[PDB]
Formats: sequence, structure tokens, C-alpha cells
Amino acid sequence: GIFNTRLSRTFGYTIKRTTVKTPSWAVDMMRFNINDFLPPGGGSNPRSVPFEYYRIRKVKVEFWPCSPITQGDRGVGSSAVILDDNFVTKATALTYDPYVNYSSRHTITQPFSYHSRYFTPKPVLDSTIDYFQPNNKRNQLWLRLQTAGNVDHVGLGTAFENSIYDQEYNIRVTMYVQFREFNLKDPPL
Amino acid sequence: GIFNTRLSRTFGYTIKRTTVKTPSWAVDMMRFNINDFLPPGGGSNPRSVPFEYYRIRKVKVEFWPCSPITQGDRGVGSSAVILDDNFVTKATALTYDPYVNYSSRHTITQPFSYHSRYFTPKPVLDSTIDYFQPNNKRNQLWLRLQTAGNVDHVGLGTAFENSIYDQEYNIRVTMYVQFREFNLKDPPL
Amino acid sequence: GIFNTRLSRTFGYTIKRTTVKTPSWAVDMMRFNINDFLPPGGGSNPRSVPFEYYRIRKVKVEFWPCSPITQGDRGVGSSAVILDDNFVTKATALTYDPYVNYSSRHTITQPFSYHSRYFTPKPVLDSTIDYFQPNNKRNQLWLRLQTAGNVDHVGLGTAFENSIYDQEYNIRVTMYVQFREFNLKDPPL
Amino acid sequence: GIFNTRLSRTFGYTIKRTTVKTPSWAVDMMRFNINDFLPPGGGSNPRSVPFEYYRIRKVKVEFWPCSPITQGDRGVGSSAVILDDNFVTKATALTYDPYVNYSSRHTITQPFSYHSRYFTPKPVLDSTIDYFQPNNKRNQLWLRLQTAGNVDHVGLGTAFENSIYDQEYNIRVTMYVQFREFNLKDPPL
Amino acid sequence: GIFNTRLSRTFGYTIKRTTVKTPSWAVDMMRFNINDFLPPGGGSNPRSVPFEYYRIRKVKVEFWPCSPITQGDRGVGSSAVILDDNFVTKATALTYDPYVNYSSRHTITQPFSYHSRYFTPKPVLDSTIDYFQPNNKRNQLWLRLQTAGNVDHVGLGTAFENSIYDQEYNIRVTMYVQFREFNLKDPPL
Amino acid sequence: GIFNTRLSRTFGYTIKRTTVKTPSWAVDMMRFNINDFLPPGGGSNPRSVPFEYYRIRKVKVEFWPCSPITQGDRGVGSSAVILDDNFVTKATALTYDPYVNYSSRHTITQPFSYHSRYFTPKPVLDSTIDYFQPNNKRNQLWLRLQTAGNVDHVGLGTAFENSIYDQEYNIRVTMYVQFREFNLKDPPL
Ligand SMILES: O=C(O)[C@@H]1O[C@@H](O[C@H]2[C@H](O)[C@@H](NS(=O)(=O)O)[C@@H](O)O[C@@H]2COS(=O)(=O)O)[C@H](OS(=O)(=O)O)[C@@H](O)[C@@H]1O[C@H]1O[C@H](COS(=O)(=O)O)[C@@H](O[C@@H]2O[C@@H](C(=O)O)[C@@H](O[C@H]3O[C@H](COS(=O)(=O)O)[C@@H](O)[C@H](O)[C@H]3NS(=O)(=O)O)[C@H](O)[C@H]2OS(=O)(=O)O)[C@H](O)[C@H]1NS(=O)(=O)O
Repeated sequence: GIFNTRLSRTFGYTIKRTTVKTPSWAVDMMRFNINDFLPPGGGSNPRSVPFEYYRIRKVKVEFWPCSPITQGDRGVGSSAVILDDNFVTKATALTYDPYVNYSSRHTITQPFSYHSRYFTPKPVLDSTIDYFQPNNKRNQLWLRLQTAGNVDHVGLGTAFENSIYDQEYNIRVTMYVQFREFNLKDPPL
Repeated sequence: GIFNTRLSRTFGYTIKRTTVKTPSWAVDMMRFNINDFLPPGGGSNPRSVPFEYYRIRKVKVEFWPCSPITQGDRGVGSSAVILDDNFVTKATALTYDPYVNYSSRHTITQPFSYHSRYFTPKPVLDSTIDYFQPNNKRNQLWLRLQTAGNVDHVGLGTAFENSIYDQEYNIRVTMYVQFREFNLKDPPL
Repeated sequence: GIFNTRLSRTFGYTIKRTTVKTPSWAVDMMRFNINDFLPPGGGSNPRSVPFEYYRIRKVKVEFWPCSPITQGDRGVGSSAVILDDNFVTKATALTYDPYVNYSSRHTITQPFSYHSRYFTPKPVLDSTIDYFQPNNKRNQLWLRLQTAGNVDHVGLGTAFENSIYDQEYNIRVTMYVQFREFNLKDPPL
Repeated sequence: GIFNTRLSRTFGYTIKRTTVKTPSWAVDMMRFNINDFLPPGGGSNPRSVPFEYYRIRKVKVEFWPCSPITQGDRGVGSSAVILDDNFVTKATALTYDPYVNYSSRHTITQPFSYHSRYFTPKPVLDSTIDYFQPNNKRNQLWLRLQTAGNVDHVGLGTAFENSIYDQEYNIRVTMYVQFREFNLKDPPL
Repeated sequence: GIFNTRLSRTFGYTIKRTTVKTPSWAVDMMRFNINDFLPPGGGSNPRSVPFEYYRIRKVKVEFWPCSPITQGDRGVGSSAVILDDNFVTKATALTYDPYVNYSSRHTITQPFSYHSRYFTPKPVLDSTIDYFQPNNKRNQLWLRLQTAGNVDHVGLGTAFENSIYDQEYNIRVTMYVQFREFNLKDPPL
Repeated sequence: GIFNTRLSRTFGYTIKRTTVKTPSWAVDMMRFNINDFLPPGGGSNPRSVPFEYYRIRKVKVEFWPCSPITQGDRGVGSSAVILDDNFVTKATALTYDPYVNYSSRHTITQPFSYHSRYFTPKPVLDSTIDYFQPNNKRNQLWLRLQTAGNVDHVGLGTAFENSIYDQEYNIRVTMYVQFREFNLKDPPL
């Protein structure tokens, strides 16, 4: 019983100002979990979408700027796809862009420019070995939609060039999911 | 955002015994409401299936017998489709089968025989005028999935021939519904 | 169990003379209810025609004159289709013809001439809102044949030029209906 | 104004037990009249189906058993079509099956088996001469739908083999009729 | 007598400022009535457009900004189509965008960006049941153009992200209507 | 914004009796103005049809008789088309029919006979020079729909033969007009 749908979530991210003169970059990570998109249900149905299995097909991360088009001290960054839960260490002012030479690098124009990334994440099945599957719609694993313990999906790391002014963003993540085995429970009343 | 699914519900019905010698029939009615198939949800989602609109496409009423194949004093009844909320009055021992000459009559062999009816019900929009639409999948009205006040659908009346022995049935109603406008709400936690 | 047929009825209508010199017109509406055409039945069958449902297809109004051809003080009037049960106000002698400019106007010669109209009426579901359907034979609704509470249909209003003489007509109505769901009941005797 | 419809009626028939050891048969007759299917009407319409003429096209006699499938002392009988109102004399325990060598004989398995007969009856126009028409849909006579004096149609005789146990049946006769000349009368009220 | 035309109306909407730091959204509703587009007439014609019936085909809601392109603290919202008169409750600072996961969601870039929505509304025939028709130009109901009591059409709800600065808009609603039955009345003078 | 419609108006005309023995004719004129067909509007809309420009395409003058078919002293007259506002002088009993030799003469049978004239009128732009355009639908001038000062259109003159009895007529003029530039004004309320 397949049901392809779309789930979204919005949150903020700010790159604080720095008095540093050099071009330094701010590094951070981004994971994706389905608990943040799918709330708990009620009653005999533990989740709000009554299905048993799921598998995330795609994610769309949108960096919607919060800064005016008149803001100066512009910069240039990079967003890369990291499917293994080993990101570059979080840094405030690093002397280089680590994600620049990555094959999945897209340039981030800053601060007042929109940046989208559309990709297929991978689940963290074993963080010790960090193995994942290649892209195959027919062979992608089905995970279970747990009650409160779903596994973290992974796949984006960023590097933003710091500035004299604060750079704020409203990040909207949209997960395109595919469920299976409609499992609604209908007790009496 | 269409989602065709199937919702079921099971309950009992008994035709008590009678010392009456004549062939008399027991008349009863059967309505269908979605509150009995779809429970209330939890939180910002008032229902367990997160959709706004619905329209019932078909219903399958199954009379599953509870009586052995050795039971005697067998009989013959009738099930008809009544799409207007004006049934023959409920009777214990009526001297005739009212639903026999109906164009939608199917014979009910009793007591140990299975009887199915598959039809398209109609909602009770105005019980004073009792108007309904003909069968058209493209023009069928969309109703709202209310929180605790959904409208009764209608469409089956029965007439069972009484017997010296009690005739029990387990009735399984299956509604084939079609929802629209996925409306999940995801507050923070 | 479809059954197309024809029903009719006859009654009188008169236009009393007026000493007024100006061209004045007399206004009156016309409703249509089935209880006037279909008497009650007898016994278990509340109506003489054993069906549950109906839906009117067409109506044919016939203004049969009662007057001679030699009558003078001839005039001219109009009739129009009105599907809301909010007609022009009834009037004796109005200084203009309200129904003249309506798109559904058919001229009326007076006093000794035949006049006919052939159209689709509509019912009165909600007199507050006064809504209905366009002409469609497939999507027309099915009403219930009540015992003593059928709904009034609508669809004609008139305007007759007054005169010095009394103008009397014999009005014949004819309905073309379509029943369904043969519902005869055969108790013993 | 033709209207083909279907009228039904249900009643009982029992073959009482006998201590006789031999194979004996119980003979009985079956006539069909429209008064038993069509009740009287009400008011100016003397009958409940407002038509003038009729002619019976077919009849379906169904012997629905009342006995369990575990009942022993089974037997074998015969049902024949007798279109002339001269049946074999009614007998309780006759030493042979009279209807066995009839060209219209169908075997009746007893007691827990269903038996149907579908045929075209004939009216009793003159019981002295006992003449009837062959089967012709285009040339079949139209009779009048009288008020309380309709003519008996004829066409089935049976022979049931007696048993130590009582053999009960619920007999459902269905007449497929064809009316003509819709004659509804609509007085005022 | 069909006449397709276009009626417009302009009004303001402001999202007041908030000292709240989090991303919160301001929720509001939008209904459409023809009294706000069609004024009352004069004399025997109760309305300024001399027709009897109407049905709204489409509506174009245009959010024309009032804010400069240099305004900061930008945001992202959502507009959805709600055809049933049960909107999300009006809120000043809600912790999430309720209309984000709706199938009819369009993103609203704020504050200095234009947003249009072009859709087919539905009338509020019964607010208790909240039923409406699917899109069909041939089967769309004709309503009556009342004098001062027309029914509210429905179909848009919004969610705007709050800001430190006031966000003003000039909203221009354009209804594309279709009238019927030209009913001009021409008394003497 | 073109809108072709039809506007009507009804009024009386009587040819009084004369004791004169000779055949004499009664001459009269007939002009057409849009103020007599289109009333004043209300509010910011000065007219009831909300358009700016107009041009009259055709006019249908219908002489509906008021006299019985038994009336004697019958006669013969003439109706001609006069597109220049210089009619034959109005006369009570003229010794000849002036409009008889006109190329646009149609015979008027009197008194109980219907007479129609269907033609294209012309406006009175300059009564001193009396110039008009030939018939061309594509090149016909657009006039302005003034508030209370529209220009008179012209085009019919008549000659009725007098009689011992009074000859009354109900004259129905129908103008087929074509408007342009829908100019509805919708202030607030
Ligand atoms: O059915 C009854 O409850 C009952 O009916 C009558 O008694 C007979 C039985 O019905 C009859 N059975 S059968 O079903 O016909 O087979 C039979 O057994 O004989 C009995 C006795 O008859 S006898 O006495 O004549 O011998 C009787 O009514 S009457 O015959 O009309 O007088 C009453 O006893 C009773 O009817 C009354 O109640 C119903 C149900 O409402 S409730 O009672 O409040 O629960 C009333 O229904 C009202 O109107 C409808 C409607 O017109 O659609 C609804 O109105 C809402 O929807 C419209 C829009 O409609 S639509 O266009 O979408 O289709 C809105 O525009 C309205 O604003 C809505 N109403 S509001 O917002 O609440 O105001 C709604 O169900 C209800 O609304 S309300 O009550 O008007 O508010 C019914 O009208 C009333 N009878 S009446 O006499 O007042 O007409």
C-alpha cells in the first residue's frame, strides 16, 4: 500500500559576525530525522501517518535568506553531500573552505541569495562501518516507522564565509517519503 | 491529494426465535457512518487519517453466519438497497417480506449461508426532501471529514424469516472511501 | 425500475374586467406540486402509483381559451420561466409589463388565442438561497415520493393585459415524470 | 402503455408423515391468480397498479426447502405443467407417481433440495372445453384487470414422495406480467 | 442570456510587527462575497448588473506589496485553498506554518514580493456538512443574485511570517463571474 | 466589451373616427430615443445598463391591433422609412396617401391586421443638413450613452385610412442595440 507524499519543516540558522579580517569560513552539519517531520499520533495508532514502513526518496534543503539585498561584505561558500555521518568538524572561523573541492560542491552566494540542494539521503545503519547503498529506486531499503526512535538520515554539510554583519537564514527542509502497509487500527468507542 | 483506501468494521445481529407457526419475517435497517470506521486522532490532527474531504465510493456488507450447516427450519429472505432514510418499519414478525418485490432485492438463504451486497451509498443531506445523486464517479459530492459529527450514509434494509432457533450473524461492513487534501499538522515538541 | 409516463390536471383562471383606460396588466405566478396530480393510494401502499422516487423532466402548460373569437378590446401579454419561487409581486393593474424583457419571454395574444410553454421546472430545496442545477438528463436528482409532504416545484409567471370584458381560460397542465424502484407490497387477505 | 414488471408471493406447503411402508406419493395442484399478487387499491383507482389490461408472460415457482440436509428417508418426485384445470386427483398416499411419464416432468429431489419451474401459464377461459393458446408473445390475449374477480391461471401439478418425517416447503411464486393502458384517475382534494 | 465579465475590489492587509525572536507565523482567512463587488442598483432593478442568476467561475487574489525592496528581516509563508469554511484559527504568532504541507500550498516570499492565486471558489450551501462540487464548468450550480443577502464564497487561507517591521499589502480580488437571464425592468417616466 | 441585447417599449396609438365620406388618410410620425427604453440608473452609474457607448442596429415596430375581426369600414394604408427627420406634415384627414409611392412602402391592412417593420434607423446628427450613413455594420458610428440627453433616432412614418369607427393599436417598439466599454463603478459601502 504505497503512498508517496511530502513533509516539510522550517528552522533557523545564523552565522554570527566576526572581527577577523581574513576570509574565514564557518562549518556546520545537517542531519535529517523523520521525528522532526512526522509527529506522534494518538491512541492505538502511534504515529499520525498510519503506515508501517518508510523510505526517504529525496530531500530538498532550501536556504531562504533573511538579509537585505543591500547588505555588503558578501562572500562565497560551499554545500556538499555527506552520506556517512563523518562531517568536517564544526568550526567558527576556519582558514579555508573544506567543502570546496568536493565533487558534490555547489557554490553558496552570500548573504542575500537562495540556495537549494536536492539529493537522496542515506540512513545511518552502522556508524562504525558507515556503509550505504547507491541510488536505486527499486532496491532501496524499507525502514520501519518507529514510535519515538527513528534513525537519522544524513547528507548535507555547509561552509559559510563569515562577515562583519550577522547572516541569518530560514532553512526549509522538505522530505519526499514513500510509505507502505497502511495499518490503521479502529477500536470501538 | 487523493488516497483511495478501505475501512472495515464488524458487529453482530441476531434474529431471535419465535413460537409463531406461520412464515413471518423480521425487518431491520442498516445505516453507515464514518465515525464507526475512522476513530478520532490526537493533537492538532482531529482524525486518525489526516485528510479534509471524503466521499464514500462503495460499501460491502457481508453477513457471515454463526450457525451450523446442520441447523433446520431454514428460510428465505431479502436484502434491498434503500438510499433515502425511509425504511420499512422495524418489525419482529411481519406476515410478509416487504423487500421481495424491490428491484434491488437479493435473496437471503438462511441460516448458514453467506450473503454479500456491494453498492454505492448516498448521504443524508436533507431528510425532509430526501434527495440523492445518481452514480457518477466524476460528479460525486465531496463531504467534509468532521471531527465528531459526520453525516449518516444509507443504503441497506433486510428481511429475515424467523425460525424456532436463534439465527446469529457477524456482519462485516467494508467502506471503500476516497479522501482529498492531506492536511497534516506538525507542531514542534 | 424506470417508468416514464404522463400526468395532467385542469383548472380555471379568470381576469376580471377593469374600468381603467390605460394599458394595465395583471400579474400572477404558477407553482407545480405532484400531490395535486397524484392522489393517495390505499392500504399498505400510501400512493396510487407504487414507486419510491421521481424526477420531473418537462411540463406543458396549456392556456385553452373559454372566450369567443368575436370579442373585442384585444390586448397582449407575456409569460416567462422563473426557477426560484421569488416571482414578481401579484398585481391587478400594473402600468408596465414586467415579464416583457426576460430572455424566456414568449408573447401572448389575447383573449381567444392558444398559448403553450414546454420547459424543465426545478424544485425548491432551500428557499433562502434558491439554488438549482442546469438542464441535464443524466445528473438530475432523484426526489422521494412522500406520503403528504412533497415539495413544490416552480417555473412560470405571467402578465395579462386587462380589458373591459372578463377573460376566462381553462388551464391544462401536463407533467412528464420518471419513476424508479417499484415498491409494491402484497399483504395477505 | 406497456409496463413489464414482476410480482411475487410466498406461502407454505407441507407433506405430512405416513407410517405406510411402501413408496407412495402425495399429489396436489397449484393455480395462479393475480388477486393474490396485486392488492386492491384505494379511491377511484380500484387496483394498486393503475392499468387496465394484463397478460401473464411467465411464472417461476420455487420450492425452497425447510428441512435440514441431514434428513433421511429421501425420495424422488415429479412436477408437471398442466395448462387446462384438470389435474390428477388430490391424493395423500398414491401407489405411483402420475406425473412421471409427462413430457413436462422435472424430477423433484426431496426433502432438502431446491426445485424451480419456469413456464408460461394459460387462463381458464372455458372450463367446459378447456382451450388455450400456444406460446406466442405477439398473439397472447390481453385480459382485463378486474376489481375482485380475476380469472385463475393454471399450469403446475406436483407429486411428492411421502416419508416418515414431515417435509415442509416455502413456495415463492413470481409472476412476470405485462400491463397496458395506464388509467390513473386524479380527482381534486 | 449569458454574460461573462470581471469584477474587482481592493483592500488592505497588514501583518504587525512582533518583538518575538522565534520564527512565528500570522494566520488569517479570506472569504469572497458578491455584495462587495456588485453594488445595489436603483429603482425596479435591485442590483446594478441586471441579471437574475450568477455563478463564480474563478477568483484572482493578488497580494500587491507596499514595502520597499530594501526591507530586511525577510520571511517565507504559504497560501492554501480552503473550500469549506473551516480555516485554521486566526493567530498572531503561531510557532509553525499550518498551510505548509497542504497540497494547494504556494510559497509566499515576503515582504516585497508579489503573490497571485487563481482558483475556483465554492459557495457555502451548508456550513454544518460543508459539501461542495468538483470543478465542472457545465455542471456548476447557478445561484440567485439576491438583493442584500448573497452567500459567501470561500477558498483562501494564508500564513505570513512575522517580522520586526510592519508588512503591509494592498489586496486586489478579481472575480470572474457568469450571469444569466437579463431581467431589466423599464417602467414609464 | 461588446454586448448585443434587446430593449422594448409599448404604447398606444388611435386613429379617431371621422364623418367624412371620402377616403382620407391620417398621417403621423414616429421617432426612437433610447431614454424611453433605458431608464436612469442609481449612484455612480448614471444608467441602468453599465456601458459607455452604443449604436442602434435595428428596430422592430409592431402594430398590434386592438380591434375585433368583425369590424367593418376596412381600409388600406402605408408605412415608410424616413431616415432624416423631415416627415410629411401631421394630418387628420388628408385626401391621399403620401407614403404610397415611397420605395420603402409596405401596405397596412386595417383595422384588425398586424403590421411589422424591421429596419436600421439613423441618428439626427445635424437636423439642418440631415446627413446619414448607409448600412454598414462595421462602419456604423458609436454614440455616447448620455445621462439624460440622448439623440433621437428616426425612421418611420405612417398613413392610416380613416373610418367611421375608432382604430386603436398597441405599438411595441423593440430596439436591437450594441454597447461597448463596460464601465461599472464600485465604491465602498
Ligand atoms: O424529520 C423530522 O425530524 C421531523 O419531520 C416531520 O415529522 C414527520 C417525519 O419526518 C416523517 N418521516 S420521513 O422522514 O418523512 O419518512 C413521518 O414519520 O411523519 C412525521 C410526522 O409528520 S406529520 O406531523 O406531518 O404527520 C416534522 O416536520 S414537518 O413535517 O416538516 O413539520 C417534524 O416532526 C420533524 O422535522 C423538523 O426537524 C427537522 C430536523 O432538524 S431538527 O429537528 O432540528 O433536528 C428539520 O430540518 C431542518 O431543515 C433542513 C433543511 O431544510 O435542509 C436543515 O436545514 C439546514 O440546511 C439548510 C440548507 O439545506 S440544503 O440546501 O443544504 O439542503 C440551511 O440553509 C439551514 O440554515 C440549515 N438549518 S439551521 O442552520 O439549523 O437553521 C436542518 O436539518 C433543519 O434546520 S432547521 O431545523 O430549520 O434549523 C425540519 O425542517 C423540521 N420540520 S419543519 O416543519 O420545521 O419544516
